[PDB]
Amino acid sequence: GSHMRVQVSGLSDETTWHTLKDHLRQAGEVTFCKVFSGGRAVVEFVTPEDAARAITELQASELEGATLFLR
Repeated sequence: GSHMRVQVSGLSDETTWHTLKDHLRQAGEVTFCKVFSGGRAVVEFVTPEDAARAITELQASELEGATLFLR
């Protein structure tokens, strides 16, 4: 499922998983969304297309005042 997986960095201190999930629903359906230390998270989407759309169209987007980096 690596093709469906996106690594997120740059989250604000206050941002939790469901908020990130809602942000990324702009790109597609989210099947895994967990927040980790240092403003980071790992997300998986239903399809590789959704992951591609997130990286393509949501790169450096602001969430709760913080710019996200996607890879």
